[PDB]
Amino acid sequence: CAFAVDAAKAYKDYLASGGQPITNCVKMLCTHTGTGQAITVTPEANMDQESFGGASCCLYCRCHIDHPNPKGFCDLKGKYVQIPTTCANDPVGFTLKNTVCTVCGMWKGYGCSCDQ
Amino acid sequence: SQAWQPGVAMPNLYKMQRMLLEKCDLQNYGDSATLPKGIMMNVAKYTQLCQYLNTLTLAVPYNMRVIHFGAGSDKGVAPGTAVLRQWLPTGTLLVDSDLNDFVSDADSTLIGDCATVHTANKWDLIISDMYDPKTKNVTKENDSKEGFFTYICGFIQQKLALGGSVAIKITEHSWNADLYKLMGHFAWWTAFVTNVNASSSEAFLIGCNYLGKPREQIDGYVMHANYIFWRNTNPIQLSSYSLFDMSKFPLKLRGTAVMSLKEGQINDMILSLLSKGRLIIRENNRVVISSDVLVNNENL
Ligand SMILES: C[n+]1cn([C@@H]2O[C@H](COP(=O)(O)OP(=O)(O)OP(=O)(O)OC[C@H]3O[C@@H](n4cnc5c(N)ncnc54)[C@H](O)[C@@H]3O)[C@@H](O)[C@H]2O)c2nc(N)[nH]c(=O)c21
Ligand SMILES: N#Cc1cn([C@@H]2O[C@H](CO)[C@@H](O)[C@H]2O)c2ncnc(N)c12
Ligand SMILES: [Zn+2]
Ligand SMILES: [Zn+2]
Repeated sequence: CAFAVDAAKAYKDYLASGGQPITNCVKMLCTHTGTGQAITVTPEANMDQESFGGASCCLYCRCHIDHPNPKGFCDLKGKYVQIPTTCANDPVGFTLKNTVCTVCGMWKGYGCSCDQ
Repeated sequence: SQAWQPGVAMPNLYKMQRMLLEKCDLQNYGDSATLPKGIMMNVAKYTQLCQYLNTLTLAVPYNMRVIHFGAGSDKGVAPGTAVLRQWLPTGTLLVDSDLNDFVSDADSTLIGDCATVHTANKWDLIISDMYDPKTKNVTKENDSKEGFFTYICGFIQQKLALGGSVAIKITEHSWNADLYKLMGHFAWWTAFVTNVNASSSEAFLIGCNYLGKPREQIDGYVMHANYIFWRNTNPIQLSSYSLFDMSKFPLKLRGTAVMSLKEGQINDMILSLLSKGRLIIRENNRVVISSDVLVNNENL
């Protein structure tokens, strides 16, 4: 039996169909002079970012579903996630769709300059 | 002036009065602060609480242990915990808890009545934001409330390290006389009102550096009356000003010494170190917690 709920795809499809993004992600007060790295132990938003409590931005945490990992570990819980201000209306969608550069810790496409 | 502070602490002279309890009547009751864009009240409030705690002699050891009661929200997240974890040194052990299920950034979360929460470890900081919604059903004289306040008082007396501190939320009608009495078992104490919630009778009763014995005898019914008298005669203007400067927000890692000591060894020099935020007394074993689970079979 290969059956598995695909919550990521479900939310991506829901958004594409015009659904309102998940809300009540926990935005933090911060200096907005941080490193701008994607996922950090303390808020690190730069001037172009908002910092959020990580658990509240995790689709799996918020939906009470298993994390897609054999360990079931969460890369957001207990940390802070930096979200481009232009995408801060849907932090859960942003974290789901985007990827962190393993080299510089910036979001690929939203601060990673490794490929330039 | 007060509007640029994170909040207002009850002045010492009001603590020294002998007031009778009156109804609380705030001139700005019902007014709401203007918060920064997209910032929740719960984040602003806890940010201001922590900004004020930064001005006190808190003990901040390595592998500090913090427990946070009443941490869930009707949204199913834990904004307060997120602020505490931001404030506290990275690596601080943070446990939170609430009657209702929620998802949290804490290292461990227990769901259930606080009375179901157990641990044999002692804690360096206890935060409580618990409030019984039925407190709103005011049908009689405003007497000392029990419920979770009974738990919190026992938790402080049994599981708070010497040198540790507390911040326990109260309101006009959500208060407990024994909790005020226990404020006199700390080197210092106050009732702190956040400027973002200045239109509420809420305050955080803060006990700074626990001594394990009364330094001062406090009558809790009188002290609550004194608190309401202060609030009734000192309007606080709503302010969010302090939220905009977070450059000094992080709690400084003092690396406070942790020692285990027998009750006979707590001399006046030890008590002095405790009173200055320079010492924590407790075991430093692994931290273990649990939630009591009631078993029953409802079939037939
Ligand atoms: C101080 N006060 C109390 N009352 C009356 O007494 C009752 C109980 O008074 P209280 O102890 O609840 O105090 P207060 O109203 O100041 O509390 P507030 O609603 O601001 O709540 C404070 C915090 O408690 C928590 N809280 C309140 N309600 C809930 C809830 N339903 N669920 C979870 N948390 C809650 C929230 O964190 C909130 O910020 C009030 O519901 C009101 O009829 C007042 N009436 C006037 N006209 N002027 C006042 O100044 C006044
Ligand atoms: N009475 C009572 C309690 C209230 N709360 C919580 O205070 C939080 C206030 O925002 C809320 O989320 C609530 O669920 C309690 N949590 C544990 N044990 C309790 N006995 C209580
Ligand atoms: Zn998660
Ligand atoms: Zn990169």
